[PDB]
Amino acid sequence: GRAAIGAFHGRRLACAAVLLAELLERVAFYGITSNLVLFLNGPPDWEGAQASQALLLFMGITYLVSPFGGWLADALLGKFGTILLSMALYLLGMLAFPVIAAPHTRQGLCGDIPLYCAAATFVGLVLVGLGVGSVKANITPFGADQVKDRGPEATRRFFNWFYWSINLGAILSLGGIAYIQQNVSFVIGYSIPAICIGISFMVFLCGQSFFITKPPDGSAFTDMFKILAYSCCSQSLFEMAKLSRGGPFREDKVEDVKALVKIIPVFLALIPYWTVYFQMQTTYVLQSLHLKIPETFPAAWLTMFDAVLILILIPLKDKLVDPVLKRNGLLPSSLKRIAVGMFFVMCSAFAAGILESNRLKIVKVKTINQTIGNVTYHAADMPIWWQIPQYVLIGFSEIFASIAGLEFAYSAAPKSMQSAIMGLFFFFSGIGSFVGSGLLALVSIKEIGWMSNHTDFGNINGCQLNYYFFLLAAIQGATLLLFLIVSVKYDHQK
Amino acid sequence: QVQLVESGGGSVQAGGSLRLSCAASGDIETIWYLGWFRQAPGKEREGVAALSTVTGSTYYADSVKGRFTVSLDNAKNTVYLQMNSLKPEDTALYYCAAAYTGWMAPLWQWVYSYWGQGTQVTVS
Amino acid sequence: QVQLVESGGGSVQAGGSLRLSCAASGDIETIWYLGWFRQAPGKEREGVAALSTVTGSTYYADSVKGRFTVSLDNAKNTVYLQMNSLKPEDTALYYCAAAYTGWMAPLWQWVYSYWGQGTQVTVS
Repeated sequence: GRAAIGAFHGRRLACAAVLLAELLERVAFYGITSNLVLFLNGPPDWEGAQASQALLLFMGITYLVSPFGGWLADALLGKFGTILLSMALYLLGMLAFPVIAAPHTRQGLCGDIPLYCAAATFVGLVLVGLGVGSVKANITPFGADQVKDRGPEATRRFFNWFYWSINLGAILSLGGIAYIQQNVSFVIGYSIPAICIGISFMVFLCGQSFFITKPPDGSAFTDMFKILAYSCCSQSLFEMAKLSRGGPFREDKVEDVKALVKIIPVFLALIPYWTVYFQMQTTYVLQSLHLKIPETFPAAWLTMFDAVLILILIPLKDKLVDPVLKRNGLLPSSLKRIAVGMFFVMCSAFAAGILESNRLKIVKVKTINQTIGNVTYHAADMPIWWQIPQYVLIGFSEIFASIAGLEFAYSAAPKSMQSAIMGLFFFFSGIGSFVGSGLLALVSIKEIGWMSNHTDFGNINGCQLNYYFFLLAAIQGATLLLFLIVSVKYDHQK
Repeated sequence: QVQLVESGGGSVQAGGSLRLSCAASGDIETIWYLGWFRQAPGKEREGVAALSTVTGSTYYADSVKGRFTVSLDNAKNTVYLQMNSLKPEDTALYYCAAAYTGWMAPLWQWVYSYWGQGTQVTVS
Repeated sequence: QVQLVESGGGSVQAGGSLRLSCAASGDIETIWYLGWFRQAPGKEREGVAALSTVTGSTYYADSVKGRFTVSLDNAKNTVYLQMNSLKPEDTALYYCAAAYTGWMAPLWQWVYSYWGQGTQVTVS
């Protein structure tokens, strides 16, 4: 991959470009995702339900185009060619929003003023939805291939600093751009995300000589499908396909097929992990609005509570906790780090159950009204800083489980399908988000009504969020027991 | 530490051409720029050509631009310098040097750290 | 890159039988399906039967079921199309083709890539 001379400098300019093209591809994803519903409910007039459904369709495309944005990378174009293609759409879609916001050109694109603009928003969102679902499956294996020459020790040290750079785009975008959008303007606010992705396309292209790339091999999939047809239409059942067993196929080819049959059961065991992890991202923010916020205030800053620890725990975990666990033989595998990470998610949901339970006690005595993001909430008279204990326990769960889920998906996939297997990883995380979104509605049915009284921008004091968190912990203690069963069988047969 | 050995030097008449070779050894995974320097008697040492081992983007001096070629052989870890239509003025000792960081002013000697014995070329 | 050689063409009367064979010269691998297409003069092309080289499943056209048989011979690498109870409506030109993908449609003509010269068969 790299010549002997100058190797050290050739993998610091190949990991500086990949890590500086994920900080800028991410600072332009929270620029559009963060203050979207607020933007649409402006003087010029979507409703509460309509505005959100554009932010739920936009995310749906992001998860559902990863596996198909990976198959395209390992069959036709390759990881480098397809990332440049994706960032072209990502930029092309991102140019609709500045035009829509600007009163000068808003009429031309949206159309005649209603003396709305649904056509330009969806064409803008779909293209951005395609760009972020295909860049997100091809930069993660492409980044870690630069340093793979130095063994698994160097691959792990990459995903530590590839996840500290994605979380440095949340703090930079949810903090900087969000403030500019609400207060300064929306033409300026939505123009920085379009410029940021412009630089990412150029920095990635300019560093074309540092990267080490491999030509696509389309015959990997064509053979793989045939193996399935032969086995299903005719010891694991894939053994027959080998020549040694009388089948008409090679030996190593059948090995790749048997590698996908074993990886898949592990991914299906993480759907309960994502479900009880995207619900704590959403329900926590609802709880914070109902606590005494210290004495406008963008509603985005309430979301970066946990992306300011992952910014200060990874440097600590990458220089003080990793080496200590290395010299001692204590936790080498990657499916043993995930099972540890799924334990702090259990204690985090349970921790927030006690905080909420006492909070409902206070409101019955007295409440203090406050306004956040132009609406009013009946917050309790308890400081928001009581919510630190439930966010630290999530700072330790996005270090053992988010950074070890990527490492396992990459290091346990055939070398001919390393983008279609990170693509699936990010598609089974979508199945996780939408399973939970259905779980919230179920528990909010008239029969149970633990959150029936809740509505858009609605008070939750009448609701009972206390019981909901305990349910998240219960469904997270069950999966932890299950994931140990499947994890043990995977390593045993490995 | 790194070590360099020059070779290919000699004495030729006007219009000659030589392929100076300068092999490198040691921990050769931390070398960014390689170059060649001329030091005529009574004059301060001056650069001739420089090369990058990570991108291949060469460099040259206006004094000798258009007639010198510098390349690398990753297989042999050796750099070859070619001179076309030599002149008596260029007659002087030559060196090859490495540098762990030289992306600014690669032709200035103070950037480089490692150095070799050097070779002498005579043109008349 | 792949070429198919036809053979066995001929003409017979009503109630006769024939054994058509179409050989192949391209890569034995990289081929998933083989099919036979019958097209009368000045008439739209239509498919007769298809055969898969990995499973062996046969998809005989609904309009010619029960009167034509197709088999594969790996040793000879040349498929055969046995025919019986020939009728005048079968009088037409015949084509054999391969493809790199047939899990979509085994009979639709808009899938096969490589084609052959074809052979004319007349039934009186």
